[PDB]
Amino acid sequence: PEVGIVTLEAQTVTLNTELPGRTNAFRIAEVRPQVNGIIL
Amino acid sequence: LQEGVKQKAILAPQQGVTRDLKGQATALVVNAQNKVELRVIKADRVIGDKWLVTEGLNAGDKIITEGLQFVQPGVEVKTVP
Amino acid sequence: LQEGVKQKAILAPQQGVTRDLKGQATALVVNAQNKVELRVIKADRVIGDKWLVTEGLNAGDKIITEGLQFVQPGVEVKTVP
Repeated sequence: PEVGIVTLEAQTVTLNTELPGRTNAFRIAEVRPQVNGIIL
Repeated sequence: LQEGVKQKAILAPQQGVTRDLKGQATALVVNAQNKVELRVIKADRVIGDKWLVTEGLNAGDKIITEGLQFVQPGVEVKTVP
Repeated sequence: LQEGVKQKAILAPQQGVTRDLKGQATALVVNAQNKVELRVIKADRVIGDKWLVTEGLNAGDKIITEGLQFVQPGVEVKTVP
């Protein structure tokens, strides 16, 4: 009985994570009329 | 996100680890007595093709990768890189 | 939930089980016809050195531990504790 073992050794690694996402307006508002009329 | 830097830990390749119950991590290694044992590892992250074992395998241990296709714990074997 | 009753379950030692494809649990036991069969067990947890088989081995069954180093399903053998 034989197997393919690998010698585990201490390595120096960095822990970084990537979070996917979409950009979005900080705040949004709509412009609307509140009286009837013609745009000058 | 910067999750800090780990001093020195073991990065056991996934080609030598399994997840029973779709969660619990179990590995198969050969002790100094040329005999295989069954230790439960705590690998959560995934770097490249290896898994960062937080607690389950210390520095030095030998992880059986090519040969687990047919074996069992409590038996002896040969070590071929 | 914790039900207050001596919960009994088969705890088959890992020294007599294997995990092919790094997941599937398969064991080798000897039927009443003194012949070895191949039944798939559903052991997920790991207590001490044994595995909690949820479904695959009932009470009474004989688990082959020392003798799998060279065998096959469909042959007869002797039962030595």
